[PDB]
Amino acid sequence: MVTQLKSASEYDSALASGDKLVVVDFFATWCGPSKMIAPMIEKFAEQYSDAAFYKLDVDEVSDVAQKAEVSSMPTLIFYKGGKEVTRVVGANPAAIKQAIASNV
Amino acid sequence: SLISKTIKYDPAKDKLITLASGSFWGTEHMYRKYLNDRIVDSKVGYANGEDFAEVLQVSYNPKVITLRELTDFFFRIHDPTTRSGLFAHSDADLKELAKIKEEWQPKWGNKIATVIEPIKNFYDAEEQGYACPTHYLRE
Repeated sequence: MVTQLKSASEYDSALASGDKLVVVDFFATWCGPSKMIAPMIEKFAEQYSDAAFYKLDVDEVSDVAQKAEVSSMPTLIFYKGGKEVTRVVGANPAAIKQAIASNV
Repeated sequence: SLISKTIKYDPAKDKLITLASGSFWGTEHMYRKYLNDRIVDSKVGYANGEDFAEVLQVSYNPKVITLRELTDFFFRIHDPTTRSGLFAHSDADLKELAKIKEEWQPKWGNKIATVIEPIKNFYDAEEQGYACPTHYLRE
């Protein structure tokens, strides 16, 4: 499962995780590419147990989106220790999978 | 053709403008959410400037809405400093779009990279496209 973040509060207390990798899908419901990356991140969430996967609607929580400087969807951001390690912009599932594997 | 084969369009009453804001998902989402009552028809496709851009083609009645209003909207819905294009269907409209861009320059810190060109081609199923830039109404 991929847990949706609903406010800046939920987002912050999801970064406070420890060594466990935190993956966040910044998405838009109108955006085609963003919409079609969803089932792919669901599968990676199933395959990579040691990583906590989240999704955030950029229209819903614009403050987090702007603060993480997301200007395109999808943007998958990777966090370890409450800090950004890397990101993948655009709907390339193979690229996203690599970033997961390379980070836990 | 420079006109989509599916669009509602009357040459004796209507006009056309072809808009690229970086993703036709965003371009369609924005015009259909705010100006759907004021446009004739709207079709997503790929436009060529006189390499295809993802675009929305807007058919409209000048006595209902002007190009100026449609373009003012365009510069509010996406970030044109950064993929961003306006494709004119007449030479009169080309010079008006350029005028509008000039007027919008100070508000965007004079960094508008929007391309203004005559329309060269338009398709629908011509069968990047990896991501949509952020689309929302700026204030």
